Amino acid sequence: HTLVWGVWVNGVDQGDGRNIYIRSPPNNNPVKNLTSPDMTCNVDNRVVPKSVPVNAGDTLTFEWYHNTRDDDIIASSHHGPIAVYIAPAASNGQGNVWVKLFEDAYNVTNSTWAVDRLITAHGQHSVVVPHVAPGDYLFRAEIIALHEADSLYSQNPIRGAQFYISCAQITINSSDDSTPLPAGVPFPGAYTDSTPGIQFNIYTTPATSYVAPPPSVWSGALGGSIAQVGDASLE
Ligand SMILES: OC[C@H]1O[C@@H](O[C@H]2[C@H](O)[C@@H](O)[C@H](O[C@H]3[C@H](O)[C@@H](O)[C@H](O[C@H]4[C@H](O)[C@@H](O)[C@H](O)O[C@@H]4CO)O[C@@H]3CO)O[C@@H]2CO)[C@H](O)[C@@H](O)[C@@H]1O
Ligand SMILES: [Cl-]
Ligand SMILES: [Cl-]
Ligand SMILES: [Cl-]
Ligand SMILES: [Cl-]
Ligand SMILES: [Cl-]
Ligand SMILES: [Cl-]
Ligand SMILES: [Cl-]
Ligand SMILES: [Cl-]
Ligand SMILES: [Cl-]
Ligand SMILES: [Cl-]
Ligand SMILES: [Cl-]
Ligand SMILES: [Cl-]
Ligand SMILES: [Cl-]
Ligand SMILES: [Cl-]
Ligand SMILES: [Cl-]
Ligand SMILES: [Cl-]
Ligand SMILES: [Cl-]
Ligand SMILES: [Cl-]
Ligand SMILES: [Cl-]
Ligand SMILES: [Cu+2]
Repeated sequence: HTLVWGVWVNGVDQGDGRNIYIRSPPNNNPVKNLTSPDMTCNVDNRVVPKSVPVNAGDTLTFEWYHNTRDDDIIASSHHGPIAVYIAPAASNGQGNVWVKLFEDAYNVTNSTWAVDRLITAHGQHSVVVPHVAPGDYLFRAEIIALHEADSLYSQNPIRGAQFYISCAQITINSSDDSTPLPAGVPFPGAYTDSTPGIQFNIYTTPATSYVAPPPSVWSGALGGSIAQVGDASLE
């Protein structure tokens, strides 16, 4: 159970984005139905009044929270991966449009899930804004909690992989467009009952065997991190 509070740009807090530049749902409950229209941008996908200005190469940091800013972020039971996707805003997230910029799942080197490191990072994870065409974009940040994922939701609706999905409205101003954004995958549709990484038993299957759901990270992606970029409590 987690939500995005807002974003940072080059380590500068853009301030509370909820219902402003984030297409905030009404609560922190997960999406679980893989075929739901709610897979695109969660249950209340509409244009919000603001879009955060960025340039290609900027560090764009998403900041999550559970109940209040810079709290426990997400229950520690909610082990799983984190991804970030981009689509042109004109699509409203419809069609074959989502391109993956970032994936982190289970890190063998430090024996931790992305969500574990998200909590340590005070809810902050970043991407480098890619060299796509200037314009308006949706950045879809997705946490998959796998603590009940041994079942398919389609078999047992009380269980299933949990998707915490947040779409931020970002405007890319300066960009050399050296990596034009290609077509991507649809949400809903990219994840199905048979997709690797959706049905996974964290209790009995080693995390060193976990493969996050495709698609793979785009060749044009510039990278990211899970790391605290700013101190919320210095406000
Ligand atoms: O054993 C089951 C499973 O539970 C996981 O814990 C989940 C709970 O199942 C879930 O019910 C709980 O939901 C909370 C949510 O986290 C809170 O953010 C929300 O708070 C409300 C509050 O109740 C209202 O009074 C107020 O106005 O709004 C806030 C929202 O800011 O309350 C909901 C409803 O209870 O979330 C838990 C995860 O955080 C365990 O983690 C897991 O290990 C277990 O397997
Ligand atoms: Cl839960
Ligand atoms: Cl700057
Ligand atoms: Cl809801
Ligand atoms: Cl709900
Ligand atoms: Cl916890
Ligand atoms: Cl197409
Ligand atoms: Cl390990
Ligand atoms: Cl950190
Ligand atoms: Cl242009
Ligand atoms: Cl099942
Ligand atoms: Cl482009
Ligand atoms: Cl382009
Ligand atoms: Cl293409
Ligand atoms: Cl696979
Ligand atoms: Cl990948
Ligand atoms: Cl690619
Ligand atoms: Cl790609
Ligand atoms: Cl490329
Ligand atoms: Cl910091
Ligand atoms: Cu939860």
